[PDB]
Amino acid sequence: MEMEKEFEQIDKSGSWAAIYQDIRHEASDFPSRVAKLPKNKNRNRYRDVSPFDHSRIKLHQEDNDYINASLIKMEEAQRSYILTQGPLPNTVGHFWEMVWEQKSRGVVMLNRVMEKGSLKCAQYWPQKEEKEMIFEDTNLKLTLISEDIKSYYTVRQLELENLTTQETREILHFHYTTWPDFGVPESPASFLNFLFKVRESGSLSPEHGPVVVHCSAGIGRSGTFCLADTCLLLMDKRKDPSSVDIKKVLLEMRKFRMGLIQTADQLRFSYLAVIEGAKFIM
Ligand SMILES: COCC(=O)N[C@H](C)c1ccccc1
Repeated sequence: MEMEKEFEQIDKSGSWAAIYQDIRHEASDFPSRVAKLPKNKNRNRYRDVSPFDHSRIKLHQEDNDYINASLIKMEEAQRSYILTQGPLPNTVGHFWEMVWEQKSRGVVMLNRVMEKGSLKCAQYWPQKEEKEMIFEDTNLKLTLISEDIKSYYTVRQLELENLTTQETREILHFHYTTWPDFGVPESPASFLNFLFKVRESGSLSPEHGPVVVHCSAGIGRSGTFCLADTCLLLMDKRKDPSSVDIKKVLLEMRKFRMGLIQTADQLRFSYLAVIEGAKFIM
């Protein structure tokens, strides 16, 4: 079926939970043996969210190459994304090592450091120009260059230096700051505006490594971001845009990382975002 009318048909029939459970039943299951080794327990935020072995990002290190991060490679859309968990106190150095080694231009953050009164990720970037951060375990230095605070999101320019070679790179940090503590946004308008700002920066483009996107577990809000982007890109590429099937795209993405889209409300919100976004494109 088309999307907008399949949408109204699920709303009127109140069957979002049954659609979402079908997706969960049909999703791929692949091994995640490296994630579960005992030496990696303090590298995982949640015991039930792990990268598959076949698609995990490897750190360029001989001691321990593990990070909770996955490469989602979308062949028809010609987009790639790295989805990862919010960094932990003992993985902030690994996070920036990955950014460096994978040649990423942008980092997309979809959570706040504290939500619901609890810490959802580490404070992994500097808050003042004159107070830079040094990650000694991976030999990197990180400096805040500028910061632009808007009503729904903040953009930061950062300098990342590889202290071993003295090479430097400019990283863009795109921080969506207004996702509600419970549920999903009432309108997709600010999320779409945020997506378009990431696109306009060049961070999603083939002349760079894959964008790094994260929330707390790296599967819910993060999944919503890449699912919406990819579906809109396919609607631009194809002769028949109504042939884009959002459930089939989601199941393709779940071949690369488990659990993408965590609730039926997130699924509905993803439909809403693609539907509204397809009107603005034209
Ligand atoms: C006032 O800055 C507007 C603005 O978008 N700033 C952001 C932080 C930016 C983007 C690209 C390069 C440098 C800085």
